[PDB]
Amino acid sequence: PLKYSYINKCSRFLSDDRTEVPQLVNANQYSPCVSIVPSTVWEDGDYYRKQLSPLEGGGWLVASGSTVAMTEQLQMGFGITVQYGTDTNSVCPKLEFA
Amino acid sequence: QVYNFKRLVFTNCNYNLTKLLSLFSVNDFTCSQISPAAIASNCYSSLIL
Amino acid sequence: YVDVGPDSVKSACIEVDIQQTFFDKTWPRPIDVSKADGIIYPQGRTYSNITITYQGLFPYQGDHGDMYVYSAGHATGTTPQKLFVANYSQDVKQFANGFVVRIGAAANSTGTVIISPSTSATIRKIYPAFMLGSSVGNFSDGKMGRFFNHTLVLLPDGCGTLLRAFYCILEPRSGNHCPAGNSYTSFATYHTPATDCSDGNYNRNASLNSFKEYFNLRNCTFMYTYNITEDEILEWFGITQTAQGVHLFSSRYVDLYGGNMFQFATLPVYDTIKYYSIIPHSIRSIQSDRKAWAAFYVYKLQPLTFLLDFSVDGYIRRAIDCGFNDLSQLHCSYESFDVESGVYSVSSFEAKPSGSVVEQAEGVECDFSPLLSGTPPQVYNFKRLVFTNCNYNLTKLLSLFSVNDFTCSQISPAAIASNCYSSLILDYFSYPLSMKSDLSVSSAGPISQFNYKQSFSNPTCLILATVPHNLTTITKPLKYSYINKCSRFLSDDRTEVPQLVNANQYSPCVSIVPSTVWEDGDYYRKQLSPLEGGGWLVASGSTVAMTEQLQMGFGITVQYGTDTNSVCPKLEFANDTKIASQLGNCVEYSLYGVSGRGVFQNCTAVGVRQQRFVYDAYQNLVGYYSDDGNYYCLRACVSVPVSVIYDKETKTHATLFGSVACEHISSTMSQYSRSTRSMLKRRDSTYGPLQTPVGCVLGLVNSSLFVEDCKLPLGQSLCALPDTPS
Repeated sequence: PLKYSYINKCSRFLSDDRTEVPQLVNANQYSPCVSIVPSTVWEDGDYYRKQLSPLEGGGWLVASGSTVAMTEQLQMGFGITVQYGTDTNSVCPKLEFA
Repeated sequence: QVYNFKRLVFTNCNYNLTKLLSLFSVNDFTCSQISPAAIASNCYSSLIL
Repeated sequence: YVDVGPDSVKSACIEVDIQQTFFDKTWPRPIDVSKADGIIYPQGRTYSNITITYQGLFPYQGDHGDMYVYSAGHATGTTPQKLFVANYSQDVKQFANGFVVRIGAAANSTGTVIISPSTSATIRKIYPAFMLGSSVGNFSDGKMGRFFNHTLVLLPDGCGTLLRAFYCILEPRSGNHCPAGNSYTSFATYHTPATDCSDGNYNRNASLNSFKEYFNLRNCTFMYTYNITEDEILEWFGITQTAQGVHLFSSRYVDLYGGNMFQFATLPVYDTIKYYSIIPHSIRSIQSDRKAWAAFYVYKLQPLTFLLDFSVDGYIRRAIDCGFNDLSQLHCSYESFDVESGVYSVSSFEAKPSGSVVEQAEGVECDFSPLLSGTPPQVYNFKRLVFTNCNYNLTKLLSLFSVNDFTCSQISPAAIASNCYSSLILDYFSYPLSMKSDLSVSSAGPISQFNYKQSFSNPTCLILATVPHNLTTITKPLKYSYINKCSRFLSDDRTEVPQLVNANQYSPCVSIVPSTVWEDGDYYRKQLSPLEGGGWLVASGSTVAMTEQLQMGFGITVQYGTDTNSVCPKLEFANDTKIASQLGNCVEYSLYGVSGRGVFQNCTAVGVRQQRFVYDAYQNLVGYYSDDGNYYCLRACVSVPVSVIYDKETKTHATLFGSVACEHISSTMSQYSRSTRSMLKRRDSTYGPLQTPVGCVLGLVNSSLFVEDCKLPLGQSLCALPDTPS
């Protein structure tokens, strides 16, 4: 990546300009704020906004982010989850039945 | 980026995760609610990465 | 990306006319839960003929569904004509944990054409088309239902034997009657039987190509297809979504006759669906060859639990929605479809909510009265009032002057009045309207240069206004004045350094200039001490003639607390219903942070007075002294216990509301204890409440007979009787 980046804020402003609604990410779901945030954060502490649709009652989407310097070797992470079942268990370790 | 995740759903297929382990140096391995050996040996309705 | 094939070459489309008044029909189809209608089979397991409880997503038993009817388009003579369709493209719904549908329920029967219904054509099964996605919005002509980024498309192609699924980005077309064009009305799709579906060559791409005529495919990431065969029998289909992706269900592959749904397929897309719509479609057949189409239904899934009557072949043949009525609740408590006769308790009515009652300290106000008397200061001499922790109404404050300039920076002028802040600060001074061109934080004028400035670190405002003839305590300066120079001569008596006024601060030159400037162009000088580095303070000023009514200017700044915003525009029920007290039913409340739901009443007073909250040994709020000096008592809110009478021989029932008495009992309740009260209306639609010594009942009848043992005795001498033998 040109820089490693992350969103360090995700909330929506209330339409009355006095309060704000936080938006923590839901498990196994993209944060709603991704719709406004750029594929990378151009500068540390950048923030973005989008007006909410009238179907949402108005107010503004808000998000902000931060970056980390690129490194000699790429660094990455993984998340693993599994799902239990009975006759749906077709994912398996390679097997030998000899 | 941390808000852009790629996902792979795995069904109907066979695996050997140690082949994947050879491809990277692991600097952090932690599994919740399951031993790491077991998750490698367990068979599942799905595997998600 | 996926090889969907080429874009149709023409940008042109067939015009879509909305004919929606033709499609109003009343043909409801409530779920027959005892036939297992709409039941999705459990995942991955099967069972014996033993009845078991189960939890999963299912439709409510009482839902009649949403109905949609597909129809032929306009045609005349021997040829096609511009389309006549329903307004279904605008029906966006929020997604709500999936849905199920009925297809072919009206097969092997007759109806009408709908769009030209006088022909009375027979009706046949048709497969539905749908669009799903994470966002919706306006089309460029303001039309409803445009979707964004990638969406699901569920489209049958040609005859009902071919089905396709897509995940792609739609692109609008600029052609006549198409989505980027300004001749667009609404999106629709079509099929043409004249060349489509030949018996030696079914047209596999037919409906997709008519879809392509309104939207270009771009960036497509999935396509799938399925094989179906024709069958006039009714089918069930549906959708769910999980973190493993979207799943598809049908009764067709496994249970053609019983109708139980099974998970036919799954999809790789796990992107959240927030919205749902149905795509309108039409037949392009010749006017005398048109055929009417069968009714189609939609029901939404819910997190319910059910009894399921498995067959020895594992099909669910019967089911009980536990929450649909209290008889169904009784069945779920015994896990069976045949509960023994008896009198049984059922859950109580919750009573009902009522609007809130709140009491808190009032009269905050904000010291703003100094502005109404004496002579206001010259603009360089402006006076400031700081306000924290207090209540205000600036729009009331500003009705004391006619405002000839209401502007602000980094806040709208309306918003600063309604916004709460950690502090509110007001500056005021006399100011002629003739100088108004020079009053801005950005102004080039001498007022911004030397007299008054506001920081750009806080929202600020500037107000010009004049005094009403009824503010006689306000008085005016002999002339309006301002400083038009402020600099210090450098100690070498040739170099000079200007002193522009500091934000939110008096100019240094105010120390030499008189409280008013006696004449235009007056100037003053002050020698400076060696501690100052020497030099001379120098300043000058200018004036404007006094006027019939005083003219004034104001400055406002605010600080928003991160969590310290104690200054707010609180009003004492201005423009409000006045919920200081209600007397009243079960109104929810907040008394200085004490809260709950309950009823207050005007009763005697017990001590100790001024403790406000009266409690019992269990710390229950017994009652309350209000700020009106009256003691009210709090009784919370009574609920209504209910029990039912179940006669297993006749398979009928009746209900006892007991102690509630028939004075609160009515044909319908606004309480409530269960999903429906229609279980009693089965007979109660023709009867009123019956008050008894034990308590009000429904469906009981006054027979005044004498019976030794009715088995279903209600206690006392008030036993009810079952009907006679068949």
